[PDB]
Amino acid sequence: NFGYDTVPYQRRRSLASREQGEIPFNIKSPRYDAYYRSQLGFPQVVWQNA
Amino acid sequence: MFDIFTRVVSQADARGEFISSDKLEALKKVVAEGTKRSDAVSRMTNNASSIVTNAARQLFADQPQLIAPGGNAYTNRRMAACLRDMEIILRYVTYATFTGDASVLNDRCLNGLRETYVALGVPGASVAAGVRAMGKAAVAIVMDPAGVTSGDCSSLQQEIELYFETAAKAVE
Amino acid sequence: MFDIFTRVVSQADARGEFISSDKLEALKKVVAEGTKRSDAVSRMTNNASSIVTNAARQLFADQPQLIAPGGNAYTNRRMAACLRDMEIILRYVTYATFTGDASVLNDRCLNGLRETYVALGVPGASVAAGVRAMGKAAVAIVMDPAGVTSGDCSSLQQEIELYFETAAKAVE
Amino acid sequence: MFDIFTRVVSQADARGEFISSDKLEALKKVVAEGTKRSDAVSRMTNNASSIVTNAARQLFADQPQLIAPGGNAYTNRRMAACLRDMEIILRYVTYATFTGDASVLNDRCLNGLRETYVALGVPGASVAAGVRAMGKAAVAIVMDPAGVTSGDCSSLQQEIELYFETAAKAVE
Amino acid sequence: MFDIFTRVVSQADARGEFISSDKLEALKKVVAEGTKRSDAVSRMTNNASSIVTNAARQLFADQPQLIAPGGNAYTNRRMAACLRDMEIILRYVTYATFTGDASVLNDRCLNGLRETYVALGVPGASVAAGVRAMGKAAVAIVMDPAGVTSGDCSSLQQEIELYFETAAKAVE
Amino acid sequence: MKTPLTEAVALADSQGRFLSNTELQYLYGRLRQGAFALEAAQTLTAKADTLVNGAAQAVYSKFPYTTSTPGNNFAADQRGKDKCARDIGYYLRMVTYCLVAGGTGPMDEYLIAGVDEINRTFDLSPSWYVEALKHIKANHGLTGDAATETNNYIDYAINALS
Amino acid sequence: MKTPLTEAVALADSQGRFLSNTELQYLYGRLRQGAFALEAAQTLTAKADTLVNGAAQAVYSKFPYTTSTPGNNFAADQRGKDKCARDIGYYLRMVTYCLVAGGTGPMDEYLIAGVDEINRTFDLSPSWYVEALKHIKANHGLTGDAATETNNYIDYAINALS
Amino acid sequence: MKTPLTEAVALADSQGRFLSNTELQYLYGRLRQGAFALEAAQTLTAKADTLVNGAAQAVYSKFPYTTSTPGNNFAADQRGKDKCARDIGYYLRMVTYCLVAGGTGPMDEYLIAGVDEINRTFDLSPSWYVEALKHIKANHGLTGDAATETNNYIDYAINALS
Amino acid sequence: PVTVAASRLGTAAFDQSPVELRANYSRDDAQTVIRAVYRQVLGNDYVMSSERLTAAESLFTNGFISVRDFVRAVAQSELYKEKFLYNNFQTRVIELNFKHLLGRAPYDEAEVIEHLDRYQNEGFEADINSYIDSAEYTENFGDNIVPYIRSYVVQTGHRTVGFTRMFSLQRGYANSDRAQIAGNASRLAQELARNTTSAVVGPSGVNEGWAFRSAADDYHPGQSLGGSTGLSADDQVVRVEVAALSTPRYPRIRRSSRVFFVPVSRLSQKLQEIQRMGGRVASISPAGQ
Ligand SMILES: CCC1=C(C)/C(=C/C2=NC(=C\c3[nH]c(/C=C4\NC(=O)[C@H](C)[C@H]4CC)c(C)c3CCC(=O)O)/C(CCC(=O)O)=C2C)NC1=O
Ligand SMILES: CCC1=C(C)/C(=C/C2=NC(=C\c3[nH]c(/C=C4\NC(=O)[C@H](C)[C@H]4CC)c(C)c3CCC(=O)O)/C(CCC(=O)O)=C2C)NC1=O
Ligand SMILES: CCC1=C(C)/C(=C/C2=NC(=C\c3[nH]c(/C=C4\NC(=O)[C@H](C)[C@H]4CC)c(C)c3CCC(=O)O)/C(CCC(=O)O)=C2C)NC1=O
Ligand SMILES: CCC1=C(C)/C(=C/C2=NC(=C\c3[nH]c(/C=C4\NC(=O)[C@H](C)[C@H]4CC)c(C)c3CCC(=O)O)/C(CCC(=O)O)=C2C)NC1=O
Ligand SMILES: CCC1=C(C)/C(=C/C2=NC(=C\c3[nH]c(/C=C4\NC(=O)[C@H](C)[C@H]4CC)c(C)c3CCC(=O)O)/C(CCC(=O)O)=C2C)NC1=O
Ligand SMILES: CCC1=C(C)/C(=C/C2=NC(=C\c3[nH]c(/C=C4\NC(=O)[C@H](C)[C@H]4CC)c(C)c3CCC(=O)O)/C(CCC(=O)O)=C2C)NC1=O
Ligand SMILES: CCC1=C(C)/C(=C/C2=NC(=C\c3[nH]c(/C=C4\NC(=O)[C@H](C)[C@H]4CC)c(C)c3CCC(=O)O)/C(CCC(=O)O)=C2C)NC1=O
Ligand SMILES: CCC1=C(C)/C(=C/C2=NC(=C\c3[nH]c(/C=C4\NC(=O)[C@H](C)[C@H]4CC)c(C)c3CCC(=O)O)/C(CCC(=O)O)=C2C)NC1=O
Ligand SMILES: CCC1=C(C)/C(=C/C2=NC(=C\c3[nH]c(/C=C4\NC(=O)[C@H](C)[C@H]4CC)c(C)c3CCC(=O)O)/C(CCC(=O)O)=C2C)NC1=O
Ligand SMILES: CCC1=C(C)/C(=C/C2=NC(=C\c3[nH]c(/C=C4\NC(=O)[C@H](C)[C@H]4CC)c(C)c3CCC(=O)O)/C(CCC(=O)O)=C2C)NC1=O
Ligand SMILES: CCC1=C(C)/C(=C/C2=NC(=C\c3[nH]c(/C=C4\NC(=O)[C@H](C)[C@H]4CC)c(C)c3CCC(=O)O)/C(CCC(=O)O)=C2C)NC1=O
Repeated sequence: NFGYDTVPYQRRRSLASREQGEIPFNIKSPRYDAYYRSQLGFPQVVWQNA
Repeated sequence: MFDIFTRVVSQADARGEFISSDKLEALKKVVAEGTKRSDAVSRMTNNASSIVTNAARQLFADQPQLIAPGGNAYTNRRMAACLRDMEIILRYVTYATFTGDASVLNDRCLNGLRETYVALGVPGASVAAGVRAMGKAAVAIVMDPAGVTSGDCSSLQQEIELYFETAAKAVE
Repeated sequence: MFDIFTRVVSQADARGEFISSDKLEALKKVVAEGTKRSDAVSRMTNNASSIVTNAARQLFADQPQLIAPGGNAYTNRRMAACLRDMEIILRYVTYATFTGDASVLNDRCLNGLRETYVALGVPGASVAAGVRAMGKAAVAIVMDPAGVTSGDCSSLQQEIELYFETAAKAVE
Repeated sequence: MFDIFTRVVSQADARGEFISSDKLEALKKVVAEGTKRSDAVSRMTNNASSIVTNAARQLFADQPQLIAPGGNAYTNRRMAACLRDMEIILRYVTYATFTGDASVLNDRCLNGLRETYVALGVPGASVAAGVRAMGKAAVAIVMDPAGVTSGDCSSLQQEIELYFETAAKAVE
Repeated sequence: MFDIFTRVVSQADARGEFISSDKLEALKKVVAEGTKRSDAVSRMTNNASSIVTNAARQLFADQPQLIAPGGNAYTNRRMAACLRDMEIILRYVTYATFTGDASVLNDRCLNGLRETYVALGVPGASVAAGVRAMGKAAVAIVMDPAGVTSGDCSSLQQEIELYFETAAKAVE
Repeated sequence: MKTPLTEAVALADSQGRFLSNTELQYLYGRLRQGAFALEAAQTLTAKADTLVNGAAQAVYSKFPYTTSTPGNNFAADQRGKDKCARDIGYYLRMVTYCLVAGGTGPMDEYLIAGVDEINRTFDLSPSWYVEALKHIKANHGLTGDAATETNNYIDYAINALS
Repeated sequence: MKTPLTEAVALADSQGRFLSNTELQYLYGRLRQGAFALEAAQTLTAKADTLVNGAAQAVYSKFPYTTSTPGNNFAADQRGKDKCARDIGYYLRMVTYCLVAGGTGPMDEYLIAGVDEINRTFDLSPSWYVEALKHIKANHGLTGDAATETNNYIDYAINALS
Repeated sequence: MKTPLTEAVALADSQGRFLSNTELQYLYGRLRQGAFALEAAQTLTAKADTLVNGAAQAVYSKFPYTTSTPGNNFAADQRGKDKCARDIGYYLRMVTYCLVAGGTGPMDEYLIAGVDEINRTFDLSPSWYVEALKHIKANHGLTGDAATETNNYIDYAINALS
Repeated sequence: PVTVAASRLGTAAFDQSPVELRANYSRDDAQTVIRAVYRQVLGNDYVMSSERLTAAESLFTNGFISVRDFVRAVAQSELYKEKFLYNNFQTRVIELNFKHLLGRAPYDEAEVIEHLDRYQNEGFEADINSYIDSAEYTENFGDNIVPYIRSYVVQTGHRTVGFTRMFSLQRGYANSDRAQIAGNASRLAQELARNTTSAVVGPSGVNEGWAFRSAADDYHPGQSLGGSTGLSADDQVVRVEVAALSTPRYPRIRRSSRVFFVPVSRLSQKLQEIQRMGGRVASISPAGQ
């Protein structure tokens, strides 16, 4: 699909004439998980609710 | 990549001075005839695929050894490869006359056309004659007006003629 | 350059040991059939030029596009060039079957036959078919005895057949 | 890639005519001896790895400078690389005698064997002598029947001998 | 071709200005040690041929596969070719340390040493080790004074060491 | 290049293994095919001129308009008839090579790679060669394993053609 | 690139011999030349601006017409004076390189190869630069072996110039 | 590569002619030579170890000093004896190749091209191998055309060696 | 005088000793030397009898005019201009005159100025005279011997360069010098002014990667910058060149012949990948480290 010289890409994200084809991978996969968020303690809430 | 505006920019940056007034008058002439660039590119892109078939027609009426078995254009796969080669050659001619600079055609065909054609065993003579006949047919469909408002087009004729001879001496 | 004796010498020098006895028995068989090498080389060198004309005859009855104008063998100069190519090809076949080793034909034709034929635009298919027909005619004149004392000649038939197929896959 | 059937097909397509009857008789002979191709390939693939060790045995009894430090086959990594080279060489010999055409061995070893061996500093003499001894041992295990129904096998002997000499003059 | 004086001239002409005073002081140091350039060139040109034989001695004690039949330095003709290669390599080292600039050695050996050695099949490893041992022996005969008036020679030692490493990474 | 020996070699190359017994069975199957495929190619080469001649005449009677209207694909004059008969002769020769090679490789490489593309750019119709191959497979008149192996190759060309 | 070390190397290259003792004497002669040539190049570089300025003014007084008539070679306006003074400065810089290189090679390669040809196609006169070099060799005012070695280089440029 | 068949081929190549009857006579002469040359090479290969052993011992008795003085060419210790015996074995093997090839080509290419040059740069003496070949040509003890053809090759090596 | 893989380099056909014209040559010996002069000066181009110049040739067959002057006569001839001066580029004509008359490839840019400068100053008739009236000419073959390729022997005065530049100049024995892969373009004139040499390739069949030619736009130097710092592998790197890549097709492969730079550790896998593309290997030379 790419070869020697070709930069990779998302192959066939949006099928033609689809309004919403596909989610791009750079958003869909972050570089943390749902697990290192717990190690850092990043969901300290701003307490906007209640 | 390189447009004639960017050609003037690269000359003026290699000199490193501001652009001369007469060169800007030449660019004023260019933007005055940009609609004729549009006229020509539209005309030959309208008829491009039929031009490719007619060029292969004259080539295969001329040299029957290519159709003959053992010939380089003999097989169905290689025949589609031939029409692929001619179609993308005419495509880069249309790119060059749309840009106005031969740098696109040179930098994306001059490099490896001769190389692939000697490495595969492709006879460069047939491609040279075919791109010459294709260029003659392209000038034939570009120059004659069919319901088009009249004007002079000799500079464009010279331009695509130069582009097709650069293609012809590219493949040889 | 390389003879089958010198082939055995070069093998025995690359090993750097004395020659094996069974290889010397093979060479005794070779010098026993050297008169049949003489018989065959004399027979086909007797008829060589007529073989060249008959090979060009079958080639030009087969592919009339070569004689046809615009063809590669069309012009009188190029026609003499064709007969030159076939004559020196059969000459190197006679050299190889006289020496007994294909190294002469390989080292003086394999190198640039394909190269000249793709560089000029020569269709290698016609030369391959022509050297195949020339080899068939050469086996035809070699094998049948005309007032010649009888014997087996299958090894020689295999040898010149191999030489002509090396020529055929040389030009392709 | 190229089989002897496909060899005949490619000749008949380069000529572009139907296949001759005598060539089809030769192919009838080939399919008559296909079981002997099976016999030979099975026999030497049965003993192949021990043949590789015995070839390295005679090579390392012959040339102790390779085992000697500073030699090219000295290190453990390079020793495994040596046995890798010989094993895949015998593997492509088995491929060629299974297919019947030397095109597999040529097109997948002739190209870069000499190239890697001059680029690395590998002495091509040792690989040439080793593939010669390996070919002698391969003929030795193929030809002698052990509980096998009797028959002639001289054509197969000639075939694998030719394959091993093409390997030997491949590496040189 | 290029001397260190002409090196300074070519730098000062590429800048296009007059030569700096400190560079002229460096040239005053150079002409102060020109007699030591004479001392070293005379010393190693006195012993040059024996150095070539001792380098071939250590090479052929080290790698007996070269003397071994099938080796690249095996034959008498190729052995004389080896001694020719080493002699002219040491000759260009003497040229470079006489001139003071490596441009002579580079421009008359760097270009085609690697090229000939990969094209012939010459193992570049043996020539690299041989020119390294030859350079060690050359420093050994240059540095030690035998009835010579004493002085420091570390800059010359660095210079011929650099010249021999440029030769070593030339052939590789 | 669909040859069961070479496909077996390509498989064992991709595995990186030596020759297995699967390949020995593959060779057995290839010999079993060839033992009638060669004689079938022989009688096809004997019949070939009458086959292509009847096939061309049958396609001309099958569609009268290609003889009728002046066009560039169609056989208005005799040169188009020559090119048409050359094409069906090419087809039958590919069938013979496909038979003698033991697989669809000569067919695949020499026809199937770009046939619909040249039919598109020349405005040909593949159904002409479809009904031509139907006339050939009706005309060869053979029996046995060789007949249906050839018929299998012919309808493979038909299916890939349409 | 007339450098006695490199000329010796080119000689021994053409002979194919190792370094001979003739080349050792050649190196001795080059050191003997350089031992005053470097100091002479130093004082020339010190004097160079006054040298080219006096040489330009002396050539302008030497021929009044090049200042007088409007022409393309001549210095009618000040740009021609700039190009003229650039040329004599080029000349004196070549003299310094010629001195420091030990031979006529910088002079030869950088001036002598096509000087009369550009004088022909530009309609210059070499006698202008001749009398300029005469003023320079009168103006440097040195003594000793270095003075006459420089004077030898200067009259070599004069002889090859005319 | 002095082989009368290949020399005939090189001649007819230089002439550009086909095979002439001179070459047929050349082939006849080569067969006439080989018809005893092969059997002579056979008995030489049978005798070869005793030949090189007696030749080495005879050269050692022929000059006692190469055994005596410690030197680099000479056989002071046993490694020099090994290299010496390797050299005479090389010589006799070249003689056998020279015999079986029908010409002096294996001798020429493999010895004669640079033998005196390596004898010069290693300070060997060719007379050692001369008297070695004299002992070999005295020791082979053959009769007939094969004996004198081998003797001709041996004294050719002697003449080109000295 | 190569004798190892002499088959591979194509110089095995040029093995023979040069031809020498005797003091009283016969008519047939004359004709052999004339055929040798025609073959060497026109570069194995065969000649028709209408372009045979039999008149100038008969004067040579007398002996009043020397062999070297006959070489001058064929180079002064109009056919040599029409075959070589006329179709080729003038720098390429200088390149051809180095092979045809001196017998070797040019060594630097100084010789191509000297002959271009001479062409503009005095003409092709004078330029040819300057090739033949040379010390480098007269040493190797004074009056009697034909020109012949001397580049394969060091000859006490070859720079390294001419050995490898000659294989760009001539291919094989069968190849006619008018007729090469590049055709009109000059191989060496790119190589001269950068002072660089391309890898030696042998001619076809014996080597099947002959098809590879370096692109004019892309230099692809041999060393590749740092023993592969950027390729990030510990082992040394070799240059690899492929001839064709035809299996991959048009959308996958833009140009058939390319140069790869690989470490030896990944060499085996890339070679297998090239063979999977059906590509045959031209040259492989050690690159760096
Ligand atoms: C692609 C959809 C599209 C088209 C076709 C287009 C055409 C176009 N061609 C034009 C002018 C023109 N075009 C031409 C070109 C030609 N006349 C000739 O006689 C030659 C045969 C031919 C040149 C090959 C000339 C001569 C003029 C008028 C004067 C001039 O500008 O040179 C103009 C300027 C005013 C006009 O004439 O309408 C337009 C808009 N614009 C578009 O957006
Ligand atoms: C050039 C002038 C010239 C010729 C012709 C020549 C021929 C020649 N061919 C000979 C033998 C022979 N030559 C042949 C060869 C053949 N017989 C066949 O049936 C095949 C058709 C053909 C091989 C292609 C055979 C079979 C023998 C005898 C037994 C043998 O040696 O194989 C012999 C040995 C004794 C004899 O039969 O006379 C001579 C002298 N010598 C010469 O100087
Ligand atoms: C891999 C599992 C497997 C094996 C072994 C196999 C073997 C095999 N070898 C056979 C024939 C044969 N195979 C040979 C081969 C040989 N005989 C010799 O004397 C030579 C030493 C040797 C050749 C190197 C011969 C001569 C025949 C019988 C006649 C012939 O077909 O040539 C046959 C035909 C009938 C028979 O003899 O059984 C079979 C089935 N088939 C298989 O599926
Ligand atoms: C070729 C015929 C010839 C020779 C030999 C020659 C030699 C020579 N070497 C000299 C100086 C010298 N040469 C050396 C060089 C060395 N001393 C060492 O300790 C090192 C081992 C060696 C450098 C590799 C030194 C150190 C001096 C004196 C101080 C100096 O100039 O560095 C001098 C200056 C005065 C003198 O010492 O005699 C001469 C003339 N001139 C000639 O025409
Ligand atoms: C080995 C397999 C193979 C095949 C089959 C093949 C076919 C083939 N048929 C072609 C054209 C053609 N084919 C036809 C055929 C027809 N028009 C008719 O009346 C008939 C219905 C039909 C007969 C089948 C015509 C008329 C042309 C030329 C189109 C035109 O003249 O512009 C062309 C274009 C080149 C040319 O002839 O002029 C190819 C490549 N090539 C191959 O390599
Ligand atoms: C490193 C050695 C070197 C030298 C010497 C050199 C000289 C040189 N002087 C030139 C022109 C010139 N030279 C002059 C000089 C003069 N007219 C006068 O009034 C004076 C008498 C004389 C002052 C010497 C003039 C006026 C031009 C420009 C000619 C014109 O304007 O058309 C040109 C032509 C290019 C140009 O300036 O516009 C060159 C190349 N080039 C070199 O590379
Ligand atoms: C195929 C033909 C062929 C021959 C003949 C040949 C000879 C040959 N003998 C050599 C050395 C030698 N040759 C000798 C020989 C002798 N000193 C003695 O005591 C004896 C009188 C004499 C025995 C003949 C010695 C001692 C050396 C090594 C010189 C030394 O040790 O430095 C060398 C230098 C490389 C080396 O061994 O170490 C070569 C190339 N090479 C060839 O390719
Ligand atoms: C002036 C600069 C210059 C250099 C350096 C040069 C080298 C050069 N070395 C060569 C050969 C050679 N070089 C060697 C080298 C060796 N033997 C080995 O096995 C070792 C690895 C190494 C020992 C030192 C050998 C054996 C040959 C002959 C190769 C052959 O016969 O093909 C050749 C081939 C021509 C010949 O046969 O003599 C050239 C042109 N040429 C030049 O113009
Ligand atoms: C000693 C080994 C050797 C060989 C074999 C060789 C071949 C060779 N064949 C050539 C030409 C040729 N070869 C042919 C061949 C053919 N005509 C066709 O169309 C057919 C496909 C084939 C008929 C047999 C033709 C027409 C030319 C002339 C090409 C041209 O005019 O450009 C040329 C170009 C030079 C010339 O014009 O004569 C060479 C050098 N040269 C050698 O040195
Ligand atoms: C974007 C710029 C660009 C161009 C122009 C290009 C050309 C190109 N043309 C090719 C083949 C081809 N080109 C031809 C050409 C011809 N048939 C003949 O016989 C005639 C002489 C000529 C008819 C026009 C043929 C037959 C092939 C297939 C060669 C083969 O099968 O090996 C190939 C080999 C790959 C393939 O099989 O498709 C490339 C890469 N590639 C590029 O990236
Ligand atoms: C499928 C076809 C194919 C072949 C045949 C092939 C060979 C091949 N052999 C290699 C190495 C080698 N080959 C040898 C060979 C030997 N050792 C010696 O000294 C003897 C002369 C010989 C013993 C048999 C050695 C030692 C190496 C390792 C070289 C090194 O470490 O640089 C390498 C370098 C990569 C590695 O380190 O493994 C390749 C790519 N590659 C392929 O893709």
